[PDB]
This record gives sequence, C-alpha cells and structure tokens, in this order.
Amino acid sequence: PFFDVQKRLGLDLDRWMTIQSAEQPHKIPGRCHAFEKEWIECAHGIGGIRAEKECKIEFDDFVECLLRQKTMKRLSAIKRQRDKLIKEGKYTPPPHHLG
Amino acid sequence: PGIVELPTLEDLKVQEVKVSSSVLKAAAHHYGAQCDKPNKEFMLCRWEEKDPRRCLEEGKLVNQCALDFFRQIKRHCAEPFTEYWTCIDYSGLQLFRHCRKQQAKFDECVLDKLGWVRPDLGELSKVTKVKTDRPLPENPYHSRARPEPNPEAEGDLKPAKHGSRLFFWTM
Amino acid sequence: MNPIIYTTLIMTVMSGTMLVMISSHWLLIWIGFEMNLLAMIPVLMKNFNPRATEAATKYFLTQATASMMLMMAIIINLLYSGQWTITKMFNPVAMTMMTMALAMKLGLSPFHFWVPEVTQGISLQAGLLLLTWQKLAPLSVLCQISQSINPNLMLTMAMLSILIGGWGGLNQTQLRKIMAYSSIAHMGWMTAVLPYNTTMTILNLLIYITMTLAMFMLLIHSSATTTLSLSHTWNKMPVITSLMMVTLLSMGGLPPLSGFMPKWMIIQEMTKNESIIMPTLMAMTALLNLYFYMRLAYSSSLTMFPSTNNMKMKWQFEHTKQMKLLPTMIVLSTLVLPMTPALSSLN
Amino acid sequence: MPLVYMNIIMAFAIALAGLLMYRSHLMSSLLCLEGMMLSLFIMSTLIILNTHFTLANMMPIILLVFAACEAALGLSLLVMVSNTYGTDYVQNLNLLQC
Amino acid sequence: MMSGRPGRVPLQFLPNEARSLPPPKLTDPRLVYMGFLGYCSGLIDNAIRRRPVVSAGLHRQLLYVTSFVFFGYYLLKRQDYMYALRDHDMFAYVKSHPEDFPEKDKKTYGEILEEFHPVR
Amino acid sequence: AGRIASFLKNAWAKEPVLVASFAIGGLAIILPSLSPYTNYAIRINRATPYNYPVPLRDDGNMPDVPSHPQDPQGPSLEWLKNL
Amino acid sequence: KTLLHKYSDIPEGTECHRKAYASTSIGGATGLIVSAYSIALKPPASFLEGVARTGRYTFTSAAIGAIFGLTSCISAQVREKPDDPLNYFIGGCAGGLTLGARTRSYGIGAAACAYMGLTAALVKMGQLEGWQVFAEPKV
Amino acid sequence: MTMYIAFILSTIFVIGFVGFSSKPSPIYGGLGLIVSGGVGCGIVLNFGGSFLGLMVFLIYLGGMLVVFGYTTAMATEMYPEVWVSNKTVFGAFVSGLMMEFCMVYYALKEEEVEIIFKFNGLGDWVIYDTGDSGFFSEEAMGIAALYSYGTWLVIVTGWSLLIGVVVIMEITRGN
Amino acid sequence: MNIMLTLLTNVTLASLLVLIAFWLPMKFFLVAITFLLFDLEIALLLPLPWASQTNNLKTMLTMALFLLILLAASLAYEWTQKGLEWAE
Amino acid sequence: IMKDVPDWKVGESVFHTTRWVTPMMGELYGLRTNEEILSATYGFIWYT
Ligand SMILES: CCCCCCCCCCCCCCCCCC(=O)OC[C@H](COP(=O)(O)OCCN)OC(=O)CCCCCCCCCCCCCCCCC
Ligand SMILES: CCCCCCCCCCCCCCCCCC(=O)OC[C@H](COP(=O)(O)OCCN)OC(=O)CCCCCCCCCCCCCCCCC
Ligand SMILES: CCCCCCCCCCCCCCCCCC(=O)O[C@@H](COC(=O)CCCCCCCCCCCCCCC)COP(=O)(O)OC[C@H](O)CO
Repeated sequence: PFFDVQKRLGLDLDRWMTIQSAEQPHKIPGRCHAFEKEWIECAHGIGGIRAEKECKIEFDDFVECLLRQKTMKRLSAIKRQRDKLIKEGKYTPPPHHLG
Repeated sequence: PGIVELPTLEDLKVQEVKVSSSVLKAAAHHYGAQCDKPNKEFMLCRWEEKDPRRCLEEGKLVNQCALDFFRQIKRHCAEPFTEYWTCIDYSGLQLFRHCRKQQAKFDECVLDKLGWVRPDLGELSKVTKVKTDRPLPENPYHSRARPEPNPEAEGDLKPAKHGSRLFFWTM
Repeated sequence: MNPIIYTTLIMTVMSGTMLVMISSHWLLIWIGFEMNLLAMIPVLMKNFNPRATEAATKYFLTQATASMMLMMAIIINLLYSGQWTITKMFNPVAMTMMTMALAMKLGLSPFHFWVPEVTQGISLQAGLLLLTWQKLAPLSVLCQISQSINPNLMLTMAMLSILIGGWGGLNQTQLRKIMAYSSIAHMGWMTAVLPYNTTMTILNLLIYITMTLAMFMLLIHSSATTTLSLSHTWNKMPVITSLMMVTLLSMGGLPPLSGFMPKWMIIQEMTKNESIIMPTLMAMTALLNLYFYMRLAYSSSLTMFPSTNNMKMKWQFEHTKQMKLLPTMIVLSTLVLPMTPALSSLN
Repeated sequence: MPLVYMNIIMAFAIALAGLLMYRSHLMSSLLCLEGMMLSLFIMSTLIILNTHFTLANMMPIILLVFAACEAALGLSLLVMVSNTYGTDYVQNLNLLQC
Repeated sequence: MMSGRPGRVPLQFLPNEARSLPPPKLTDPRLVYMGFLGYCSGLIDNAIRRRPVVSAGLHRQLLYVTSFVFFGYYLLKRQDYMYALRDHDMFAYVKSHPEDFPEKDKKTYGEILEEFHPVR
Repeated sequence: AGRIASFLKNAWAKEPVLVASFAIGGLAIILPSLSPYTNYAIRINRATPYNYPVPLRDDGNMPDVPSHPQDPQGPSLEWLKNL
Repeated sequence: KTLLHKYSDIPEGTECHRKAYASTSIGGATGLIVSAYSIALKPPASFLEGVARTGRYTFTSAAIGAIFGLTSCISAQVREKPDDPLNYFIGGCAGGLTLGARTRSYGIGAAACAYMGLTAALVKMGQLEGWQVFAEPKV
Repeated sequence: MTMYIAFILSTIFVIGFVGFSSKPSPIYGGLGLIVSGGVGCGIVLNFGGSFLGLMVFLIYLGGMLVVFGYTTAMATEMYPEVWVSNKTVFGAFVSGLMMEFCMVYYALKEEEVEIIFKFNGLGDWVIYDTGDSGFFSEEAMGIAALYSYGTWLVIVTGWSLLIGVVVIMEITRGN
Repeated sequence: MNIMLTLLTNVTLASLLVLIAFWLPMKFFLVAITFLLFDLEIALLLPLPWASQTNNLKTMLTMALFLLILLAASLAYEWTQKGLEWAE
Repeated sequence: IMKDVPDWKVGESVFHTTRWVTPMMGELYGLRTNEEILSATYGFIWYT
C-alpha cells in the first residue's frame, strides 16, 4: 500500500485473498498451493530486486504449475509425433489405449 | 530436468476390492469402525509424505484389511446384507434414512454374531492419532536452500554529517 | 445541489482515491477508481448546462475506457503469476497495458484531448477538484509499480505531455483551458522523474497541487473565466491581480519562487541517472508554458486594461465567500524554496 | 496456452476497436464498453476456476456489479444528450470545441 | 527509494529512533523561517479580505505564526531523522562491502604528472 | 408519548404495509443478537465434517485425542443428538 | 527495434545502398505514423483525400530519409571520415533542402537545413559518445 | 465434434463480439451481444462455474442488457439501419471474420501462435486439472465467503451502490 | 450434452411449427435504471443459502443484513426524493 | 514412441523440483481415445 494503514491498524481488508496459499474456505487447496508456498517462502525478507534473481527457479516452477506452458507443449510433441507415426502405420496402439 | 521416478507395474498390481457403491456405503460405518488402524497409517502417510509413491504399500493393506472385513461378514449374515444394500441402492442419494428395518437386521448380527457395534454420530469424524513406524519426512515439500537475508541495520542513529548536504544548504 | 447531498459526492470521491493509496490488492484499487468515477460525474454537472453535459460525457467515456483497460492489465498479470498483490509486474505486455491505462486516467500523452474540454465545460469550483485531487489516484498506483515501469514507455509519454502542454497553451483563450494545458505540462514533469526516484514525483505533485489551488481559488474570487474578464479585475481588486502575478511567476518556475522547487530537483535527479539530454529539453520547452503565463501576467496586473462604467457599482459591495485556505496556500507556493531539504521527509 | 483464452483475448481487442473507432451512435459505444467487461468476466472466471483460487471467485461477481455501475452512469448521460441535442450521435456532441 | 527499509511502521511521522537525535533548537534559522512564512500568511490574509494589513486582527497573525512554527518544528525532526537515517545505514554498508569501496593509495602531487597546457 | 402513540396509530391508519415492514425488519435485526440458539447454530455448523479428520502422528503426552475413533476421548456431539 | 537496427549495423559510408534503403525505410515508417494521426485528428473529406494526405506525407518523409542516408554515406568514404559529425551535418541539410523543395518554399528549406543539420550532427554526436536519451534508472 | 465444444463456443463468442463491435443498430447490436453473452456462459459452464455462469444469463443478459435495449427502444432515430445498410458495417463484419479465420487456421496447423501473448494451439481439454471436490462446490463455496471473508468488499461495494442510487437521480433530476 | 440436446430439440420444435404457420397458409428510463441498480444489488445476496452455512455466520449476520438495509436505504432515499413516484 | 526422435530424455521432469507434483489429466488420459477423454473431463459437468 502507498499508505500502509493496513499494517498500522493491524486489521485485514485485502491480504486475505491476495495469495492463493492463504486461508481458504474449508481448507481446500488452490491447485498450485505447494509451489507458490515455496516461492513466497523463498522471497520473504529478501527484497524485490534480489528475490527475482535468486528465487527464479521457484518462480519458474510455480509459473509452470500455474501457467502450464511447456508441459502441454511437450504433450503436443507427444500427440503430433504420435499421429505422424500412426498415419504411415509405423505405430500401433496397445489395447489398453482403448479398452 | 532428469527422469521422474514411477513405480513399476509389477508391485502396482494389487487386488482391487470388487464391490459396488451401495455395498460399501451400507456397511461403511462398521467398516470404518472396525478396520481403521491400517487406514489411519495410510491416511497419515498420504498427508505427511505428500508423495503417493512412498505409501503404495500401505495402500495395499488398506485394501487387504477391506477384504478381511468383507470376508468376515460374508461368512456372517450375507443375506440381510443383500436386503440392506439393495434398498440402499434403490435410493437415488443412497440415503440411510429410508432403510431402517433392514439396517437393524444387519446391525443385530454384528453386535453379537460378529461382536461389532454401530458407531454413533461423531466418533467416525473424531480427529484421532495413529501409532506408526515411518519417521517424519525431513522436508516433504522438497524445499531448497533459502537465500540469505540481507544483514539488518545496527548502530546508534548518529546525526547526519554536515547537515542536509543538499547543495549550499549548510544545515 | 442539496448541500448535504453534494457533500457526500464531494467526499465519496475523496474516499475513492483514499482507497487506492491504501489498497494492497489489485481489485480494490479498481474499486477506488470506480468510486472515483462514480462520484466525479455528478460534481461535473452541478450546474446542468450543455457544456457540463458534454464535459461529463467526454470525461466519463475516457475514464471508463481507461478503467476497463486497467482491468485486463490486472487479469494478464494474474494470468501469468496468479498474484493479486501490488508489486512489480511479472509480464511485459501487462506492464505496457496499464502504463497506457493509468496514463489515460491521468492524461499526459495524446490521451489528453479530454482534459481541456472537460474542464472548460464544468464550473471553476469543480475544475480544481478535477485538476488537483483526480491526479493523486493515478499517480499513487504509478509510484507503487515504478520498479517494473518501462523507462522508454514512460519518458516519451512525459515529453509528449510537456511539448503538447507547452505548445497549445499559447493559443488558448479561456483561462480554464490555459490552466488545463499547464496541468498537462506539469503532469509531464513528475511522470518523467517517476522511473528514477518517486520522491521527487511526490514532491512535484505536492508543489503543483499547492500552486493550482492558489491559481483556481484566486480565479474563483475574480469570478472570471476569460483573459479579458480576468483583465478587468485590476481595478476592482488590484491586490488579487498582484497576487495573480506572483503565483503566475511562481507556477512559471522562476527562482526563487516555489516553481523552481520541482524542476531543480528533477533536473538534478535525472542528471545523477546519466540522462542529461532529457532534462535540457524539458527545461527549455518549459518556457513555452512561461509565455502564456507572461501573456496572462501582462493582461492582469502589470498593465491595466480598460474597464466598464457598471463596475463602479462593484466597488460598492464587499465580497462574501471567505475562500478558505487561500492566504496559506499562496505563501506556501511562493517562498518555500529555502525549505528545499524538507524533501527528505517524503522518503 | 489454450486457444479459448486467445479467443477471449481478441474478444477484448475487437471490443476495444469497436469502442474506440465509433460509427454514429453512443448506444453502440456503450454496447462496446459492455463487451469489454463481459470478455473480462469470462476471462476472469476461466483463470480463477481453472486454478481453484477459491477466494478469487470474489472478483467475478465484484467485477460486473461495478462495471454495471458504468451502465448506470453511461446510460443516464446518453439520454441527457438525447433530451437536449435530439439524437445521441457523437457528431452532435461537439459544443466544447474550445 | 527509504520506502521499505527494515522497520517501516507506516503513517509514523516520528519513529522512535528520532528521539536519539539532537532536537532542533528553537533558534534554528530554518525554524524562524517558518515563523516568517506565518507572518506573510497573516499579511496576505488581511490584504485579501480588505483589512488594514498589519494592524488588522493581530490574533489571526498569532495563530498563523504559531501554526507554522509548531508544524515546522515537527517537520525538522522528521527532516533531520531521515537525513541522519540516510547516512546511518550508509555508513554500515561500506563496512559490510569493503571491496566494493576500495581505498585509494597515497600518491603526492610530486609524483602525479598533471599535464601543463600552455595558455596564450 | 401521546403524540408518538398517535403517530403510530395514524401510521397504521393509512400506511399499514410500511409499519409491517419496519416492525419485521426492526425485530429481525435484534433477536439474532440475543438469541439463545445462535451459538447452537455455530456449534452444529463446525460439527459437519466436510473435510477429512486427518490423523496426527502419535508422539504421546496427548490423552485428549482418541487413539481409536470409537474411543471415549475427543469431542462428542451428544448435544446435537437430542437437539 | 530491428528497423532502427538496420542503420546501426551497416558501417558508416560503406554499403551505401544498404544505408540508403534502411534510412528511407525509417523515414517512410515515420511518415506512416504522422499521416495516420493527421487523418485521425483532422479527417479529410473522403478516402481518396485520405490517401492523398498519406501520399504527400509519406513521400516527404521517405525522401528525407533517402537523401540523408545517401548523402551521409556518400560523404563518409569520399572524404574518408567515418566518424566526423560533418558526415551527418550535410545529411541534415540534404533532408532540409529536400523538404524545402517538397513544400516549395525557400525560407522553410533554409530553416530545415539549419535545424536538421544541427540535429543530425547531434544524433551522430551521441553515437560516437555514450549519450543516452532514455537512460536506464541506474540511480 | 464434441471435444472442441468449448473451442466451438469460444469461436461463436468471438464472432458474437464482431456483431456488436461493428456498431450496428443499437437493438441489433444488443442482439449480437445477447448471443455472445449466452455462449460465454456455456464456456464458463463447461469449466464448472455454474453460479458465475448463471449470472451472465440473469443479471447481465436478462439484467443489464434488458434495460440496455429498452433505452435503445424509446431513444434512437426513426430509421434504424438494417445490418447491411452502411457498407462499413458489413466491411467491419467481414473484417472480424478474417481475424478469427487466420488465427484459427494458424492455431490448428502450426500451434505456435505468438501474437502478443505466446499461446500454443492445443485442444480446450488439455488444461483441466484433476482431483475430487468432496461434497462442496468450489465456485459455490468461494462466493459464499462474501459474508465470512468478503468483509471489506461488501462494505465498499454496498456503499458505492447506494452512491450509485444517489448519483443516478442527481444526474436525472434536471436541476 | 443432455442440456444441449434439450434446448436444441425445443428450438427445432418452435422452428418447425413456426414454418408450418408461415408457408402452409425520463419516467420510462427511471424505472429501467432503478431496476438495474436494485437487480445488481440483488445479485450480491444470491449466494446467501450456502453463505448461511459458513463457520463464522455471526459476521455473516451483520453483513448479509447490511446489504438488505442498503436495499431499503436505496429505496428510502429514492422514495423520499420523489423517485418511485415517477415523473407524471 | 520417441525412441527415434533425436533429443528426448524419456520421462523428462517438467518442474525443477523432485517433489511429486499432482499430474494434470493431460498427461494422465492424453493418449486415451476421445471417448475416455470426453467422459472423464466434462463428465460431471454434462452428467444430468
Ligand atoms: C520575489 C520578488 C517580488 C515578488 C512580488 C512582487 C509584487 C509586485 C509586483 C508587481 C505587481 C503588479 C503591479 C502593482 C499592483 C498593485 C496591487 C494593488 O492592489 O495596489 C494598490 C493597493 C492599495 O493599497 P490598499 O489595498 O489600500 O492597502 C494599503 C495598506 N493598508 O496596494 C496594496 O494593496 C498593497 C498593500 C501592501 C501592504 C504592505 C504591508 C507591509 C507591512 C510591513 C510590516 C513590517 C514589520 C517589521 C517588523 C520588524 C521586527 C520583526
Ligand atoms: C540513421 C537513422 C535515420 C535515417 C533516416 C533519417 C531520419 C528519418 C527521416 C526524417 C524524419 C524527420 C523529418 C520529418 C518527416 C515527416 C515529414 C512530414 O510529416 O511532412 C508532412 C508535414 C509537413 O507539411 P505540412 O505542415 O502538413 O504542410 C503541407 C500541408 N498540405 O508534417 C507536418 O505537418 C508535421 C511535422 C512533421 C511530423 C512530425 C515530426 C516527425 C519527425 C520526428 C522525428 C523523427 C526521427 C526519426 C529518426 C530517429 C528515430 C528512428
Ligand atoms: C537556445 C538554444 C540553446 C542556446 C545555446 C546554449 C548552449 C549550447 C549547448 C547547450 C548544452 C545543453 C546540455 C548541457 C548540459 C550539461 C552537459 C554536460 O555537462 O556535458 C555532458 C554532455 O553530454 C551530453 O550529451 C549533454 C547534451 C549534449 C547536447 C544535446 C542536448 C542539448 C541540445 C538540444 C536541447 C537544447 C537546444 C534547444 C532545442 C529546442 C557530459 O556527459 P557525457 O555525455 O560525457 O556523459 C558521460 C558518458 O559519455 C555518457 O554520456
């Protein structure tokens, strides 16, 4: 906050939902709660400019959990190279693939 | 970065309990009340290890004790069970409310024939400890080393040297 | 309006910006911007004249659109980090998105054509509120996220304000139009220094705020909206025109008046940041502002202008409004240069 | 990233272009401004529901209840320029030339 | 810059560390300047309201001078505190980062060859 | 007093819908405060296991937590049973 | 800024054809921006007048870029001065004279020579040196 | 097909925006948004979010947009342009068509669309997570916190709506 | 799917039997805007049923009733300052 | 399937951590026929 009356008065108005690892109704996880716990707990008391450097590995994983860019891009390589093998008959699917 | 370890399909092959939902829910109270320690061991392992592959063995025992529970009742009044779980099946939401007499029929063998007891409301929801063997994981989250916090300020807050030091302002 | 109902509209917007400067959550910041807009519209149309109806429509469409652009800047940052807190932004296009979105709420770059028309339509009393309080809310967010700002992105916005504010100000006739262009020119000064050190951004804001109230409430006392109408006030109220001249010199920036407060430190600050061509252009093009300050100064007090016979009747009656805080606002905007090292208090 | 989000993202952009370009009528511009917050609503719900950010479900309901407040203000201003000028055409709204 | 240094209790116009500074003397040249501004405020206040300038409600002048000096005096305390704070945390970083501020070596002007460009 | 009572009487004479609304809204705001079952409503609200009762590592020295689900130790909702 | 990178990558004077094409590309792109604004803030009568405004503005700007890049490069290696700001000084006036003929006024042509000639030397002036117009916030 | 149903709906969602972004007659523009509003809920519905989706029908489509076209009904000129009318309106419509066709074609062949945001072109379904939700709906239990965690939200959004009621009269009063 | 099938079948039946019937043979604004603001305020307390089962329903009681008195407050100000007595 | 592809470490870790990340359905079902994908993802949502 520009004027952090939040901290001075010691009463919460907005930080409850600011992160998904905070308190949740009936204790349900926010999908990537495990990863962002590591990143935030990496970044406390480190400073903004420092934390972006050292806590980069934690942030990259947390983005990959949240954003899920490369994981399905790799899965794209799974499917694209799959149909580019079945179409010429080079690959046959085992029977657990169907039922 | 690197291979992700996956348990082989060999030890993965485990006797799966081949019963439906109605039979499970009808005897759920007695099943939870009697064979519960292996469930608690596996339940604690899943929340502490946070890694499913670490506690797969305890998962087998969770099923294994389930077969033992179903085996004992099979030797006992299986016919009242067939009556009990069929009427439970005939409920869209599987409500225990409709099935009361057949529920009593099942309950009145196990109390004396099997020596069991229907758990009242609350005991199955009680938060209970479990005496286990597996030690506490060193760091279940697999946390890495923390960055060193910047050193904090120390020393008496001395006056600014030679005033404001902003252009010609002497003080 | 009903005095009690105009009061809450005056200070619902007081609270709307108050939320922005204290909110640590991105959504809540938009909430304060919403009440900022929701309470600004009625005040602009207190008098209900077609100028105000146009001015409200132009103001609403601009601010609403900027607010919407701000939201997707919030969403994209959420989409790429899942963080609702206000910190440095974690994605480039989101950073680029809100800089323009926040700019349009403030209005410095080509997103400034609304500023002259809206203040021209609306009354002078609501003019100061639009030109003074409605700039802290966008600036508070910008000072907050200044770390992630794009240095190229902001600075070109900064000059295009001062060059446009400097150039078009010469041709303006209506005093509100001149005041608006100077506000655009002044807006460029602290926005340029914003990426380097926000302390001077706040320092420029405070001084500029003090100068603008001194300008607006004196004009309210003059009851004049045109240069010729302001020119006549030399005879009825010669003292006001003399004070009109000193604040014009101050808000021009000539030393040792308080207009040399922001520029000098801003010039010094960027010079420490190796940006030296940048200050020279702004300091030199600031003279464009001084020219129509001189033009107003010449017609107000330095040379008396022809008056009308009917205004002998004006001398027969005293003023009514007490124009609260006018004496302290003038002095706090002319002779505060020797108190320059007080800027350390802000940081 | 899933093409449904890029479908939403252009939906903002085409809505953004319509709001900025203008043709004749402020009704259409107000309509274009509503597609803005609309596409924002699905985009907000889509991310928030996908990530199971339970408290963040706050924002979708909060988003449009305040976006609808623009309609409460925007619609009102239109009828006034409609009462005075006649048709609410943007070309009519040019009195503040100076 | 400040802003978020370790220990930043918000909306604190005078943090407790400021009590360890020499308080601004009442005869401070900066402090009396606040008093001078208060007088100028009083003169304008009578001038704007068509009052007999100097001898026109001296009670208002007293209030203006008192407010400016009092509001001034607390300002210098914060002004001196932040200025002292800037140098304090400064003087410790150089110790913690000595290789970041290497000390020069003694070389008198007798050995330094400053080129002499003739002037005509 | 007299005027206030007459004010209510003429309020009921010509405006009976609003006095019904204000009375109901007036009550509906103050019985929940001094209600004796409000704490009961909270008690049964927390006594609804949406989330699993995750077990705790038995390190001893804690007698309150039951070792067995059917064990007498631990909380009970016998109050919920009769009410 | 790949378009701006073209001019910087090609050595001064050498490869005059590449410098000329890159320089007029910069001018043409700049002409597009100003012409687009001109139609926006001040609409013409119809579309045919709109492209007419674009045609004039783009042709002027492209001409300034073409003549500046050509003169700057052709003066560099001819004089064997790959660093002297004068290599851009006559370039600025080359654009300045080019603008003057484009709008057909001697007075504006001389002023454009003086102003562009100074700025072109100044733009070169910073290229040899470390002058930054958008310096990053080091402090 | 059925796997791309969210993609199918998302495609109708985009072309629905071109319907009203082209700025046709205000009634017809509203209709183009009405369908666009309708399909957008289905996109939300396919992701869960029943309550959040249902509002788009109720308080926006049957809500905000009802009074929207209602205002267009008693306002506007006596000659409402039919969608074809001005060649610009149809030019805008076909213009919207070529943007969605080029990206979708680019999306389904190379899957490496980088326009502004780099987005990989896979099916809608490769983004869903996994896990059981127990006995509580995630959406339902989230916005039900309006009165358990939504403290500062309710205080501010309620206050502004009251100011919303007062601002609308003050502008519509006519002084 | 079933939901889509149901709505699709309804449209065709309406479309089919329409075709056989075609080939074989400020006050007005104020009521709109006041409804709009009340309707938006109504959407706030729609999640009330599940919200009534929160574990801190005491805070729910203060604030769920809060919105309802504001509904009354918005109408009360509307009523007293003419408002629902539409222009006539 | 990717023995032939030049550069591919079989079972390459996606996240830098060695902790078990919950495996999203995309890698789970994936290869499965569209009937399995259709019934398992939008199964709860379309069940009525
Ligand atoms: C930084 C550089 C300078 C910047 C400022 C420059 C200002 C002037 C620039 C030119 C201005 C335009 C041209 C002239 C405009 C004149 C305006 C005007 O109103 O003039 C006429 C007017 C007539 O005077 P009148 O209002 O009747 O009041 C007389 C005193 N009762 O005159 C007035 O109203 C003026 C009244 C002045 C009153 C002065 C009072 C002085 C009091 C001195 C007190 C000293 C105490 C010493 C204490 C010592 C111990 C501590
Ligand atoms: C080595 C790298 C560079 C190599 C190439 C050389 C530099 C680029 C080319 C020259 C750019 C600057 C010269 C001006 C170009 C634009 C000219 C233009 O717009 O002309 C049209 C018009 C002038 O005529 P007008 O006043 O309209 O009167 C006739 C009306 N019928 O215009 C106007 O009326 C408005 C005034 C002109 C437009 C605004 C200013 C445009 C130029 C800004 C600086 C551009 C710098 C480019 C290079 C650095 C950045 C890449
Ligand atoms: C009426 C117009 C002007 C009239 C004549 C006035 C005097 C002519 C020259 C004006 C000089 C203005 C800029 C001088 C400010 C201080 C600059 C200085 O001390 O020298 C620096 C010179 O550096 C500069 O680039 C300063 C600016 C040079 C000139 C460009 C801007 C001024 C000209 C345009 C603006 C003024 C003209 C009017 C335009 C309308 C040294 O820094 P450096 O470059 O060595 O930095 C270290 C390292 O190399 C990284 O750079």
